[PDB]
Amino acid sequence: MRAKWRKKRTRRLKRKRRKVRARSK
Amino acid sequence: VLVQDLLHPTAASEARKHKLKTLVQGPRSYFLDVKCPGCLNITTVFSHAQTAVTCESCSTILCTPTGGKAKLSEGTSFRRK
Amino acid sequence: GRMHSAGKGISSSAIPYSRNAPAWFKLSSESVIEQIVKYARKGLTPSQIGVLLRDAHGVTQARVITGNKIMRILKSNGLAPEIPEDLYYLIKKAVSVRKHLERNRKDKDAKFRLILIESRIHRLARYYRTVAVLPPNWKYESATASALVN
Amino acid sequence: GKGKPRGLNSARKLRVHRRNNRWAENNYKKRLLGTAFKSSPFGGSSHAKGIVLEKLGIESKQPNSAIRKCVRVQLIKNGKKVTAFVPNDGCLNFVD
Amino acid sequence: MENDKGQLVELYVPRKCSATNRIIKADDHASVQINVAKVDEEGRAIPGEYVTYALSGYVRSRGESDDSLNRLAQNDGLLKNVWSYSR
Amino acid sequence: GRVRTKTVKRASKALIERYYPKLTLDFQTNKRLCDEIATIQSKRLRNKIAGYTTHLMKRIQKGPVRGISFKLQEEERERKDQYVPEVSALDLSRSNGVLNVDNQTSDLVKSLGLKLPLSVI
Amino acid sequence: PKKRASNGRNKKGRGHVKPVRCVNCSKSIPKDKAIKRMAIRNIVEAAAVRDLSEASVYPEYALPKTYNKLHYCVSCAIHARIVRVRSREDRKNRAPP
Amino acid sequence: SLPATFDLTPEDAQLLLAANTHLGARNVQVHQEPYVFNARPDGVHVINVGKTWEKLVLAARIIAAIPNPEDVVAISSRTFGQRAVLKFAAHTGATPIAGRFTPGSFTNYITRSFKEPRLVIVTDPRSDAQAIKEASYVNIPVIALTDLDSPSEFVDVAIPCNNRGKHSIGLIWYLLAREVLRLRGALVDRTQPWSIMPDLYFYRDP
Amino acid sequence: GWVPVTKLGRLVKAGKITTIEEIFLHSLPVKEFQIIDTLLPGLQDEVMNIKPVQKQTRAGQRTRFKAVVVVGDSNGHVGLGIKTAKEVAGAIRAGIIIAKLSVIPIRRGYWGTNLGQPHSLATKTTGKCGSVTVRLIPAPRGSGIVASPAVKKLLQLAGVEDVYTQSNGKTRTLENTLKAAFVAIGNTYGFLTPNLWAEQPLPVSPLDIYSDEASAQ
Amino acid sequence: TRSSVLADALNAINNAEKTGKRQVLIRPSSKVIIKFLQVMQKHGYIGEFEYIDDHRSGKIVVQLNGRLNKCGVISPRFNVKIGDIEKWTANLLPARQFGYVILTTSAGIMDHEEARRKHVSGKILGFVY
RNA sequence: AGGGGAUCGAAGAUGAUCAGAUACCGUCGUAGUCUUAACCAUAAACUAUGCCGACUAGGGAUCGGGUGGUGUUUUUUUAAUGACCCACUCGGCACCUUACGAGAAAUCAAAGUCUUUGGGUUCUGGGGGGAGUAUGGUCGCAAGGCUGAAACUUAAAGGAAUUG
RNA sequence: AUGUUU
Ligand SMILES: [K+]
Ligand SMILES: [K+]
Ligand SMILES: [Mg+2]
Ligand SMILES: [Mg+2]
Ligand SMILES: [Mg+2]
Ligand SMILES: [Mg+2]
Ligand SMILES: [Mg+2]
Ligand SMILES: [Mg+2]
Ligand SMILES: [Mg+2]
Ligand SMILES: [Mg+2]
Ligand SMILES: [Mg+2]
Ligand SMILES: [Mg+2]
Ligand SMILES: [Zn+2]
Repeated sequence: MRAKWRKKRTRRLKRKRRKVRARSK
Repeated sequence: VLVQDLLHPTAASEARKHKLKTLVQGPRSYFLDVKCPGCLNITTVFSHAQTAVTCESCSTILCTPTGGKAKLSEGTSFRRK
Repeated sequence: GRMHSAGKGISSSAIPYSRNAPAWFKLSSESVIEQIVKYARKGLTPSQIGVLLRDAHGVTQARVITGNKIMRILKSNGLAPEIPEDLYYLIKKAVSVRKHLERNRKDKDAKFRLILIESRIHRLARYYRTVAVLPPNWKYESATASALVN
Repeated sequence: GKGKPRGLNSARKLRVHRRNNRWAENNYKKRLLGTAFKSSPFGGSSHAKGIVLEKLGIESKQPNSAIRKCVRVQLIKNGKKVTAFVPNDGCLNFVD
Repeated sequence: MENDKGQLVELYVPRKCSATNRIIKADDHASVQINVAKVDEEGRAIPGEYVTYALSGYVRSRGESDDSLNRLAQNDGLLKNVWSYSR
Repeated sequence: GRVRTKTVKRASKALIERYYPKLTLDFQTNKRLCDEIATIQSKRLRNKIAGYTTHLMKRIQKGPVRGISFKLQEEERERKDQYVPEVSALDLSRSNGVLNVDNQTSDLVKSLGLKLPLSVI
Repeated sequence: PKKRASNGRNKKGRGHVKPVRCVNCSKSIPKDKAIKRMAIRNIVEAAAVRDLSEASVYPEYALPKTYNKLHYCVSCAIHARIVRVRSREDRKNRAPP
Repeated sequence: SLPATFDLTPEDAQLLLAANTHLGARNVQVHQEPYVFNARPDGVHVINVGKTWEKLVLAARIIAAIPNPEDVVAISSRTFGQRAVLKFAAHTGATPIAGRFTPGSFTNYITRSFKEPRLVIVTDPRSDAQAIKEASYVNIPVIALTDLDSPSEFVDVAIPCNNRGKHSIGLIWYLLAREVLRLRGALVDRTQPWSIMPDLYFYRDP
Repeated sequence: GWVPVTKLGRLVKAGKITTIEEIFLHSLPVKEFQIIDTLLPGLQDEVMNIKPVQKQTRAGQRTRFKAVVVVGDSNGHVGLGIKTAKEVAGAIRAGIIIAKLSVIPIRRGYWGTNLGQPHSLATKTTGKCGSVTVRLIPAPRGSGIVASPAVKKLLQLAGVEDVYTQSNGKTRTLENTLKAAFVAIGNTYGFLTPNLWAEQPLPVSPLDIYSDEASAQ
Repeated sequence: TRSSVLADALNAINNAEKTGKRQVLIRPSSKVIIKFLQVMQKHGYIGEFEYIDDHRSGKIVVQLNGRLNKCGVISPRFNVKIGDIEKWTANLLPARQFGYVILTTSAGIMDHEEARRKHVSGKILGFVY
C-alpha cells in the first residue's frame, strides 16, 4: 500500500482506539 | 606556475589586488589639499569623505559624500600631497 | 561573519602599516586633542569625532597622532557616557523597532529583527559587565529601554 | 570537524553520546533490558525441560516440502508452551 | 637504503622529477625525460652530451611542464629571458 | 545499386599498391593481367575487381585519393614543391620596405632589436 | 538517482515560484518549471494571405500577428511533442533547436 | 649559455613580424602563458617574439639531441601545417604525420601504424590532442606550437606563435627545421639566411 | 622464436638491457611479455580465481570467464593480470600475459634496525580499488604475512616475508582487493623517504645509449 | 571561526606540497607556527621561510623542496606521557626509521627524538614526514 | 468567532464508460478558497547536501557596490552625473570545462585537502518489518504535534550502474 | 478510447 494511505488508515485506527478508550473509564 | 616570488609580486599585481588582499594590507584612499575660496589655510579633505566638508572660515561646500570617493562641487583644485 | 545574518562581507578599514603621523600633517597633538574635546562637548560620539577629524581635518588616526584612542581621551577628560556608544546605538535601534511593533503588531519580520537586536544587546551588555564597564547588576529592560537613551 | 566534539574537555559529551547510541545495538539493548529473562520462554537458560503436549506436523516454508514433525511442549520451569523440532530421520516414534 | 656494514640492499634507486622532486615511478608513463643537446663553438650540437631534465606525469598532466622546464633551463643556462620569478 | 563491397574495393586498392608501373586505365587490359597477378576464383569477381581498379586509376590521375600509397606518392610529393617561386618570402616587400605594425608591436621590437624598419601608425 | 544536475526545473536561490496553469490540461506547474513557448502567428496562416490581400480595401495593409505565450506542464509538453525524451548526454544541452 | 650567434637577428625577427607570429589569441588566454607582451586594443594580444625565438632554439636543441632523426615525429592534422610538417620531415630525417593520427599509433602495435618516437612536435595541441594523449601514455616528450589559448597539458616545450595564420605556422616550422639543420651540421655557418625561402612550408589553397 | 617489435624488446633480445631494474628506472613501457620472461626467468604464476561474468542477451548467459593471475618471483617483483575470455584456459593464459606486462618493483625495507636482507616494507602504504582499501604496515621479523590468503599469496610472490595488513570495504570482492593490494605494493617505490633525498645525476635512457636498434634493413 | 592557526598553516603547506608548488603563504603565522616550521626546516622537510611583519599578526612564506609527504596537527593537543610517545609515533609515522612527532614540552617545542633524548614530554602538537 | 463569499472547488448530487466505476472525463455544487482576531506547527518544509573558518584549477556570463579610462552616447555653460563599453575588485544567485582529488557509481570545487585517518561545534543513523505502533508524559478546542518502546517476525530489504 | 488473471 501507498505509505500515505497506510498513514491515513493508521490515523483512522488511532482515532477509533481513542474513542473506544474514552468511552471506557 | 608552481614557482613564483610570493615576497616580491609585481607592482601591477599588487595594485590590482584588493586593498586587504595585498601582500601587506593598506589603504587605497588619500588626502587632498583643496584650494579654498578664502585664505589663511588649505583644507585637508579625505578622498572617501562621508562629510560635506566646508571651509574652515567659510560656508562653501568642498565635497559631497557618495558611495566611494566624494565629489568636489565642480569648482575646486586639489593637491594630492 | 554577520553574527545574525548569512552575509560574508569583508568591507572594513585597512589602516596603514605606518604607526606614525603622516609627514604632511602639521597640526599639534594638543591641538587635535582640543578639537576632540570640543566635538565631544558638542555631543559627538568617538565614531563621529573620528569621522569629522579625518574628513574636515588631516588627522588620520587619533591613536597614531596623539598616542591615545578617542574614547580613552574622552574618559581621561571626563566626557565618557553612561553606556558605551555601540550599546547605546543598539538600544536605540531596539527602541525604534519596538515602537514600530507597538503600532503594527503584524510585522513578524520586525518581531524577528527585534529578537536579533535584543540578543546582540544582551551579549554586548554581558561583555561590558564582564569587563566592568557596566555595573554588575546592569540589565537591559524593554519596558525601560527608551528612558535609558532619552 | 567529523561531526563529533574533539575538545580535550569534551569527554563527558563523547561518553554520553556513545551511551545513547549503544542502544541501537541489538545485543547491548537486549542485555541491558534483560529481554531474555521476561521474554524468551527459556528464561536465559541454554536448555529447558518440558512435558510433550502434542505431536504436530508443521509444513516447511517454500520452496521446500516435507512437514517437519515437531512437538508442542509445556515447559516445567514456567508453564509456557513452545514448539520443538525432533531432529533425526524418524525419532518422532521415540517421543510420546 | 643500506644495511649494516653499509652495502646497498635496495634495487632501483629511482629518478626524481626536476620540478617537484617527487619519485618517478616505474608505472609513471606520463612522465618524460628531456635531453637538451649541448652547444660547442657556435653550434654543432655535440651528440651524447645533454642537459637532462625529468618531469613528472603529475606536472605534465597539470600542464605546468612548460613553465617548469622554462624555469629549470633558464636556471641552467639554455635560455635568457623567458621565465621570471616575479609574476 | 552498383556499390562495390570490401572484396572488390580492398583487392583493387592492393592491386594499385603493388602494380602501379603496370595496367593502364583501360578495363580490357586491366582484366587480362589480373589472371596472372591474382588468383581470382570467378570471372565475375575478376571483372568487378578489374573495373574498380580501372575506375581508381582513372581517378588517381586527377588527385591522390585516400589509402593509396604505392611508394610513388612520396616521390611525387617531393617533385611538387615551391608553388609560388622567385618572388619573395614576404620579406622587405609589399610595403615601403617596412613592416606595418602597431605601437605596441613597436615597443616589442624596441625591446631587443633596434634595427627594424617599422611603419607604426 | 538525481536525473537532472540542477532539477527538472529552474529554481536556485529562489525557494518558491508562483504556479501557472498548463494551457492544455490546466495542471498547476511552477512557472520556472513550465515549458514556455511563444506563438507568434500570422492571423491568416499561410493560404488565405493572397485572398485577404485581394479582398482588402487598403493597399499594403500589413496584416497583424497574434502573440500568445503557451505554458505547458511536463506531461502535456511531452504528449504534444513540444519537448521530447533525449539521451542522457543530450539532456545537458540548453540551446534551443 | 648560447653564443651570440643564437640570439634573434633582425632578419628572422622581421620575418616573424611579417608572418604575424606575434598576433596572439584574443583577450581570452590560457593562464599558463607568460609569453604575453602587453595587450593591444581590439583584443589581440602581442606575443613576445623574443621568447618565441628562444623557445624555438631550445626546441631545436632538444630535437638535435635525438640520436636517430627518424625517431622525431612531426604531427599536424590541420591543413595549414600539413605541408609545413611534410617539408620539416623532408629536410630533416623526422617522420611526418600529416592529417589523421589514427588513434592507437603509439599504443596498439598493429601495422600501418605504431611508430615509436622519442619526441613529438605538434602544430596545434587542440587539434592534435589525441597524439599528445598517446605520447603521455608512452612517455614521449612533446613540443607544441601553442597560441595563447592553446592547452598546455602534456606539452613539454611550448613555442608561442599565432597558430591561426598559415604564414606564421609555416614560418615557425621552417625556423625549427633550419635551426635543427644548423645544429646538426647541414648548415655549416648559422649566419647565412638559408637561401631556400620560407614559402616551401606555406599551405596553398589554389 | 620471438621476432620482437617494440624496440625495447629488440634491445632486451639483443642483450643490451640485462635487468628489469633499468626498465623500472627509466619508466620504459613494456608491451611484450617476452621481455619479462627473458629478464625474470624464475617468474612463477598463480591463478587466484576464475569466475563467470554473464551478459544477458536474447536468452542471455553469454557467460565469459574472467581469470585473475598473480605472477612474480619472491624477490622484489609482482604483476597482476585480470582478463576475460570465452574459455578458461585462454583467459588464464592472457591473464598471465597481462600480469607479466604489469610486473612492477616493490620496495622492501626494515621494520627496526639495519640487519641485512630486508624483511618488510620501507613505509606504511595504502592501495584502493573500488571500495576496498588495503593497508600494508611494516612488521618485525618472524611476523609473517598477516593478511588474507589472496593478499598473502600476492605478497609472498612479491618477496615480503613480514608485513601486517589492514583491510576496509567489501574485501570479498577478490579482484578489487587484489588490485588495491597491488596499488599498495606499487606505492612503496612512490613514497619518498629521507634516504632517497640525495640527488641523482639523471642517467641517460638505454633507448639513447643503444640507439641503433630501431630500423628495418 | 579560526580555532588553530597552526592547523591552517599546516593545511596550506600540505595543499601546496601536494599541488607541487614550491612556495606557500600562510596567515596569521604565530610563534607556534614559527617553531613548528623551524623544526621542519632543521629536519630538512622545508626550506627557507620569510616572516612578513605586517602590523597585524603577520604572514609567512615557506619554500618547499618536495621532500614533505605530510605535515599535520594533532587536535586537541593531547597530553603525552613518555610511554605514550611510542604509541603516538607508531600511530602517526609511516615507519620507525624516519618521521617526527612534534611535541610542545616545557623544554620547548621539539620532535619526539629530541624529546626522548632530553627525557622530556608534554602535549602533542603534530607530525611531519 | 465575525465579515466576505466572483472563481475554482475535498464532501454530496448527477451524465457517460466499464463487467462493476457513488474513479479518471462532463454539469452543478457545500466546507474551503479571500480577510480580521485567535489556534494549529505539519510538507518530497529538498540543494533529499547543518553552521563557522582556512586552503586546493581554469573560464565566461550575471546582480549589487566601488575604483580607473585619450573611452561611446545624453546637455548645463568648462564638466558632471544618467545609460553603455573596457579592466580590476569585493559580496551574491548560478553556470561551463577539467578534475591533482573524492566516491559504489550516478556525480561532486565540494560530496576535495580521510588508513599519509584530528581546524571548531550541534544534530541524526546502526539489516528489513512490527512502527512512528502500544504505553506514559506533554501541547492542542479538535484534527493532531513532540517524545517513543517491546513482544514477535524475517535473509534479505535497499543504493548506483550494466546488458537484455 | 479500452481490453481482467497467470
Ligand atoms: K526444494
Ligand atoms: K464560496
Ligand atoms: Mg570572513
Ligand atoms: Mg550564531
Ligand atoms: Mg527514475
Ligand atoms: Mg519549498
Ligand atoms: Mg480513463
Ligand atoms: Mg518532518
Ligand atoms: Mg530532511
Ligand atoms: Mg534497524
Ligand atoms: Mg536500482
Ligand atoms: Mg507469474
Ligand atoms: Zn498539461
